[PDB]
Amino acid sequence: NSNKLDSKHSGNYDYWYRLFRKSKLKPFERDISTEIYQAGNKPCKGVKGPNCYFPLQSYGFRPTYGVGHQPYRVVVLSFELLHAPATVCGPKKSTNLVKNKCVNFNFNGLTGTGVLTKSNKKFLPFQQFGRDIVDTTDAVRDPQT
Amino acid sequence: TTTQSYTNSFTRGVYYPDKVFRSS
Amino acid sequence: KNIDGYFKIYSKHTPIIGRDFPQGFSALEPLVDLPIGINITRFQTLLALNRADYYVGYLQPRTFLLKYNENGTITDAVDC
Ligand SMILES: *[C@@H]1O[C@H](CO)[C@@H](O)[C@H](O)[C@H]1NC(C)=O
Ligand SMILES: *[C@@H]1O[C@H](CO)[C@@H](O)[C@H](O)[C@H]1NC(C)=O
Ligand SMILES: *[C@@H]1O[C@H](CO)[C@@H](O)[C@H](O)[C@H]1NC(C)=O
Repeated sequence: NSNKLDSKHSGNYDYWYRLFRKSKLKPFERDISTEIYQAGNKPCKGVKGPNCYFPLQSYGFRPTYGVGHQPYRVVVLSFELLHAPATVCGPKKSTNLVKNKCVNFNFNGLTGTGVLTKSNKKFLPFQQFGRDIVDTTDAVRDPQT
Repeated sequence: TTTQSYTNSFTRGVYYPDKVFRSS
Repeated sequence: KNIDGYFKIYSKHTPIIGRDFPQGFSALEPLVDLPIGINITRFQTLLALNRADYYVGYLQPRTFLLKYNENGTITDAVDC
């Protein structure tokens, strides 16, 4: 509910909304247009009152209405959870290290078990993982250290 | 303009397939 | 390369020797990786302004053996 930013003294008629459209609205469609709705058979766009109505009306907001008339602030989120290269993801949580101890590690999605400690490798800057001759994960670079 | 000369690549154009450290 | 999108670029800068295209081994290191995911069938180059280059090759899926240095770099590779 936003009754502070959309309400001041002496009223406010800033917002607009359309009760009159030629048809229904297709999914995710914007129809910003000022076309007077036809009534009967008149092509009237000069007549303003009867049988020729403006397509959009106002959302005149004041600090004193009922709850059903308050200027609610609505934000809708649409996601695309399909087979596609992921771009936006959640806040993955990081933790401590605790070296020289058997610890379950989940390094940047590489999950396993073992004991981790300092090394004297020669990792190149682009390098992220480590392995051996038999292709088993040997060394991992700390993503936050 | 440009020329369409043909040469031999010899041994060249080798990149790291992955980012996994390997030694010996 | 554009394998499953995920555009790949690898670069390496060598000051070269008296010749132009050498034989001495030179590894190629990645720089960036981002999901382009668009059709890529044509390729063109851009030039500069001013008042023996652009050697272009193509890749095929082959099997390779690479000798990894003790430091992790690449010292010698052999085609199969
Ligand atoms: C990780 O981010 C924190 C928060 O800004 C910063 O203090 C720290 O130096 C960063 N470390 C690395 C390795 O980026
Ligand atoms: C490829 O180059 C080698 C020698 O540089 C030779 O096989 C021939 O000149 C070229 N092959 C062509 C142009 O089909
Ligand atoms: C473009 O790529 C898509 C999949 O990435 C493929 O289905 C389509 O046939 C391609 N169109 C071309 C190569 O003209």
